[PDB]
Amino acid sequence: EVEETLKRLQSQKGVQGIIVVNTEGIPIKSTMDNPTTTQYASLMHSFILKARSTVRDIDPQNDLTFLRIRSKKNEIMVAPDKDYFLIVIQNPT
Amino acid sequence: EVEETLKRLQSQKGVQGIIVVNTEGIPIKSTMDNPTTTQYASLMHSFILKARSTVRDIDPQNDLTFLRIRSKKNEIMVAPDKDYFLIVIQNPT
Amino acid sequence: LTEEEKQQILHSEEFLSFFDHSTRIVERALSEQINIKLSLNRQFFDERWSKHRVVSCLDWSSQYPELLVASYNNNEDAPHEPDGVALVWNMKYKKTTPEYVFHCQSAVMSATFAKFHPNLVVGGTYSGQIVLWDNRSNKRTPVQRTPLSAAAHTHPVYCVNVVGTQNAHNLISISTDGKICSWSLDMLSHPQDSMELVHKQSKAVAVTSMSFPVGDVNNFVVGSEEGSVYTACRHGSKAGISEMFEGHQGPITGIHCHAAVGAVDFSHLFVTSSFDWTVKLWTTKNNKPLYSFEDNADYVYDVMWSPTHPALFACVDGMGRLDLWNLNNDTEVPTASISVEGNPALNRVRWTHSGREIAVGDSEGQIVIYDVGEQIAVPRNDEWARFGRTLAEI
Amino acid sequence: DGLDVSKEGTEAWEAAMKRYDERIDRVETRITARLRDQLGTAKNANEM
Repeated sequence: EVEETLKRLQSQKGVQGIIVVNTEGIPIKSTMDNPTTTQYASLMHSFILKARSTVRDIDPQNDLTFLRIRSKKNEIMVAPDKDYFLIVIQNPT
Repeated sequence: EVEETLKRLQSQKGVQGIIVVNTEGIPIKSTMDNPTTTQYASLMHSFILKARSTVRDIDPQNDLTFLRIRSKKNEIMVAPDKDYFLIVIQNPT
Repeated sequence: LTEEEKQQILHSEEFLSFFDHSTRIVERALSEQINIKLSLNRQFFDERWSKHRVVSCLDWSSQYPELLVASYNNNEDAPHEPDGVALVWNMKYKKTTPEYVFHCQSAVMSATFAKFHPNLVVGGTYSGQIVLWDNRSNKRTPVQRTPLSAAAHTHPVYCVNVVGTQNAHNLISISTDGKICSWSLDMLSHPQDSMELVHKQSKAVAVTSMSFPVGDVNNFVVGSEEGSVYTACRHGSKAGISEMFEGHQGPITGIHCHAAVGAVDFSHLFVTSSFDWTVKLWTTKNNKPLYSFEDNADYVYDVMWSPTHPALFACVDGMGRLDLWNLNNDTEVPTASISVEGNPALNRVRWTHSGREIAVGDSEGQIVIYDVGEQIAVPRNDEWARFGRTLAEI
Repeated sequence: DGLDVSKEGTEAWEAAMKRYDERIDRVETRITARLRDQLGTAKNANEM
């Protein structure tokens, strides 16, 4: 399913915007607008590829299955396994 | 006090005291094997700087103090203040 | 840059914000959640180096609990084949062959790991020379060999070990003649300290067993071939035999002090194994053996305490069965007792330093690794109190 | 019975004793039955 998944992931905290990204970056889906979704998701994909390289540097068999950034102004969530790259925009709290 | 911070951080699970990495990529404190921690400290500095650039691309007023680098073996708690990058090795459970 | 200005910048007092950040991240990261019986354990039997060649002694490495040294002494199938072979067998991975193989010209019959050197194996042979084996070298011949002088041991030697702190070690070895001597683990060309054990004038001791108490190195207990156990002080004014014990009318085939710590001390207690199936749970403080467990027609060959259980210990038997006596559970029947196939004469038992597994010797060289149930292996906090109460019974 | 001096009290105590021994012999029968059903193995220790 698609719509039910997005609805349940959004309504759990009233998330500002989430799209499903089953491909390596460059997603065509949108939740508030095309640019802020697509370009930022591609940048997230690049940075999580770098983070995967970082976690493989210490030991190659390690993989990053969970990642969250909670700064003073936003919270970003992504749980990549092989191609499932999640995006969450949320207040820091 | 430095010793108070040492004893408070070592209380956390899977943490050997406290180790802090400066901007030059070397840990200001010595707690484990020096070459591995120095190389992986250069790596954390590299990708946290790239994450800082990434966030400043769209959020030029945000600051980075929280990151959950967790794998199937351990979680890494990297937290930069201005220069002193706080790093904690912690078991996921 | 270098590691000097970091000290002054740390002593510099701009660290209030850094401490606040550290406290905040630690307090936020405090919460942690999740994302989503006696058994034959293993076997060890060489064929090239274990055709017959009965087992003599075993040990576990303190630094590497996965390592065990075997010692096969007798050579009768062929004079040309190796006389004494020492085999080290690993626990981490299962192999049909020992991890390393060692030879001595004479018949190696007593061996132990080295505490100071984590890559060295020392063993005693039938000739009475102390035999070294540095695993770094690729040669099967002994690395360092003590001379066959009257100063050193000239009779067969059974008890060889290294004790003391990491910075203070002494290679205590005693032969059948009754002589004790210490050596430095790096230099064995000369005996650093040696004197023959002797009781009341003109009475030598036919030494065949010894065990240092946990912690203490200055005093210990020695098992004699004449069935009479003695306690000796390693160093001091009273260096020598200090206790006459009736023991048993059978020669002592093993001895061990208490091997548990954490509650009320029991190190004064010790276990002796005679030649007539008479094990004596018994303390050095008392002169009377506290109990005299008796059964069977055969007899023990060794008795070893549990490194973790203050009540359980293992026993050897000649017809191939290994029994466990948990005194708190019972004092009349072995708590666990099974027999290995082929009813062979087991000769050595050595508890793993973890205490979760027990190794046994054999009359044919096939080392059998035995695992035990969890309920019988780990003791409890009340186990020590129950052990004290049972001792207080008589 | 206690500090009672009457010898008829002693006879009543004797009746109490024979009833006590009736229970005692019942216990004897119980423990001997538990004995024999556990016997026949061998001579050593818990067997005999």
